[PDB]
Amino acid sequence: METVAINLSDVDLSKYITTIAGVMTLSQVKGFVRKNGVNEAKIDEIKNDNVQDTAEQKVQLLRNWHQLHGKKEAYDTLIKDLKKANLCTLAEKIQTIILKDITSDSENSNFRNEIQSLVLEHHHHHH
Repeated sequence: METVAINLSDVDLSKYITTIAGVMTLSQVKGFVRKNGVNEAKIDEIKNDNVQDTAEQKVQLLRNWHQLHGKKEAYDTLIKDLKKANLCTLAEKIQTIILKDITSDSENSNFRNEIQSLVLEHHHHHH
């Protein structure tokens, strides 16, 4: 009957770009955005600007690619492309980040904001 058709339509690709670069590297994220239609000249400025800096530069390149797409199923482009950019490693760590967002109803603690703390009242059906 059509089988499961995925459910990450509201991935909201934009907040995981920072938490993702944390586990990613500077050379890894580099070949990523550059190998995703993010303009090679653009990464050129972001390359010499920090030849030896992996602090925030990680979210600088990743974020530059986020504004590129940002629309629908953008999360599928970050994972599928991360594997097509000769990496097959960055898309894994980030895979766990998003998996926690949707699965943050037990191993997380950011749902009852300005209401209480646990989970039950503000919700859709789960207790």
